Amino acid sequence: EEQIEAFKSIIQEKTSNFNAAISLKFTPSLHG
Amino acid sequence: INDYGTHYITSGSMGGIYEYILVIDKAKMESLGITSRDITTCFGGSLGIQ
Ligand SMILES: *[C@@H]1O[C@H](CO)[C@@H](O)[C@H](O)[C@H]1NC(C)=O
Repeated sequence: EEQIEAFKSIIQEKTSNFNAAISLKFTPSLHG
Repeated sequence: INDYGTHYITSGSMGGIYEYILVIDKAKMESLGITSRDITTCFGGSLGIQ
């Protein structure tokens, strides 16, 4: 009698996030 | 010699013979191997200047 078994499992994940919060406000009539 | 043999009978027993033999051989070999490895890397950076 002969018997053999083989199991394999692989999982891959890669997150990514990139904020950008930049504001401009200027007032010395003139306004910005 | 070939016609009359190399030896002759001087004595013995004329009875029956019963020889029983029960040879049994059994072998079993098992080998199991499991290997699992997991890795995780997580890194982030925030830089703000105003
Ligand atoms: C934005 O900033 C927050 C807090 O620092 C962070 O958790 C997030 O991963 C960033 N990126 C996004 C929301 O896409």
